[PDB]
Amino acid sequence: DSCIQFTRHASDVLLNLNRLRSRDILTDVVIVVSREQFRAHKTVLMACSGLFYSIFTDQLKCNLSVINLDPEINPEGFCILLDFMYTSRLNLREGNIMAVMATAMYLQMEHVVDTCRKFIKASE
Amino acid sequence: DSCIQFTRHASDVLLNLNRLRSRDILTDVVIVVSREQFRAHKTVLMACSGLFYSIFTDQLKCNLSVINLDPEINPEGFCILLDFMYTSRLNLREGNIMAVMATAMYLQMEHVVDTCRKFIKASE
Amino acid sequence: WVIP
Amino acid sequence: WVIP
Ligand SMILES: O=C1Cc2cc(Nc3ncncc3Cl)ccc2N1
Ligand SMILES: O=C1Cc2cc(Nc3ncncc3Cl)ccc2N1
Ligand SMILES: [Cl-]
Ligand SMILES: [Cl-]
Repeated sequence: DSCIQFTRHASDVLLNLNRLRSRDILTDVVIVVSREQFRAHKTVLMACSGLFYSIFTDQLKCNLSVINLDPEINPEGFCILLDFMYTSRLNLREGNIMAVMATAMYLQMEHVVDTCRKFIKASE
Repeated sequence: DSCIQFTRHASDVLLNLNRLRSRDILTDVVIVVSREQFRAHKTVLMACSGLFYSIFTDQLKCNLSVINLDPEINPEGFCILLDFMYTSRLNLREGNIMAVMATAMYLQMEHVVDTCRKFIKASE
Repeated sequence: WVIP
Repeated sequence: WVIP
């Protein structure tokens, strides 16, 4: 087509979605991790994670307001990834990289899994 | 902080939100324009438009599944703007610029209003 | 705004 | 990935 494009649009949209998350506006699901609860928007979770995409496209699960993750999932690793989903920023540190990579593999967040693999390989 | 950032994350999120819109997945509102209906996600509309932000933060309207726009609003202008919300791409043409600007002013989409004003000024 |  |  002959469209024009606003460079900062996608970033501004994500920033506003994160402001709605902060203020608990229109959040429609609770993600339960080892008895730690995280409120979010199903559409943002689906847009970021192959696991959430599969969960909320399921005809029965699409209607659930609570999702319980596998007990092996670390709440801090999940929190870091949820922040990444809403900001594009990943708080990757020596002390959390293993939990973050394991959580990203479970959530099916391929780009996160990729940078974790590379950061681990650099330290070996 | 000491975060790393994935450059394409915001764009990939918006692309996936538009794929959900295309497939009518988790859309939670119908926008009615001069008897033309558009299905969308409330959170994306709020992230893009000051009008939708005000509508869906209202304690009564946040729960509506149908929103009727002012009868002066042109369905094509709305359609072009809804596409812009989900893609960052604006199909601005000599034949639609007046309807698009009028719709962007009503929806409170300041960056769109700005490029319409500039494109109109260049043709005078 | 840009030409994509 | 970048340093923002
Ligand atoms: O690594 C990843 C990130 C990711 C996101 C999604 N999401 C969607 N895919 C396609 N159409 C719509 C949506 Cl919402 C699916 C798989 C994966 N895998
Ligand atoms: O031009 C525009 C675009 C736009 C978006 C919104 N959205 C939000 N603002 C702040 N926190 C959350 C959200 Cl969702 C408000 C006003 C305007 N005005
Ligand atoms: Cl990812
Ligand atoms: Cl705008």
